Amino acid sequence: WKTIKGATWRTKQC
Amino acid sequence: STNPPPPETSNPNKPKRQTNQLQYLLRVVLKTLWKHQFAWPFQQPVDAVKLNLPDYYKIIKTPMDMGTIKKRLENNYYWNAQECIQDFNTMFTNCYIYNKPGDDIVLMAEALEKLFLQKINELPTE
Amino acid sequence: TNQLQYLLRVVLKTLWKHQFAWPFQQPVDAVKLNLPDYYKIIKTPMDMGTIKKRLENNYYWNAQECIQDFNTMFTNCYIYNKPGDDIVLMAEALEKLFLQKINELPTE
Repeated sequence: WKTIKGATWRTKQC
Repeated sequence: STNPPPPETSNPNKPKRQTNQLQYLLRVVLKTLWKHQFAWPFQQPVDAVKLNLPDYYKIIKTPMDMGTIKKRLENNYYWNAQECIQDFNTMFTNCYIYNKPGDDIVLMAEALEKLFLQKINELPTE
Repeated sequence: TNQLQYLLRVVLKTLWKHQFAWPFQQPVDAVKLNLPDYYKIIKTPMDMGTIKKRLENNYYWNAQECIQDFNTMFTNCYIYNKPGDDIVLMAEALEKLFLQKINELPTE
């Protein structure tokens, strides 16, 4: 899971 | 939740060209990256369906892959080496932006980018 | 002027729609975003939301003063964040598209 300045999403790792 | 159409590899309105540097990018730079052991996740557009990533194309709006870059070089799509190099950087930066700095896909992309910068430093003069 | 409207109706509007524009559309709330020492380091915060409101209220003396705020917005991201970071790469993508809009700036 990655978070940038208030936006989160699922990465390839997860 | 589908995958968007792949990036274009031809355009009649775009001026085609073929220089000494672009020939080097196809037969030397892209050749060694394509044969690398870590190249397989980057040879095709990101398949967000198979990867179960519904958020990839919600974040990345300008995708790029080696398969697109390779087909663009084969069709004389670019006008100069700078345009092609930017597609490579787009492919790298999209991976660094979407994934965490320690993920395997990032460690694989960083290995390809370092080999990329080694061959670019030996780019011939026009 | 004609350049201050081109920066607002074209430049600021084409950057606002960019894929990586959302971190820069509003001022940085270091308390909410959990960014320690941000205001200790960034002494002149800037964002496209403030630039947009200044172009609409005729705040800038000329176009170069508005461009100074864009550079300030990019430089603040290059100062506070490590090179190669995700947020920096997003800022470099906006600066590149921004510089292309400046090359096509109309004459005074």
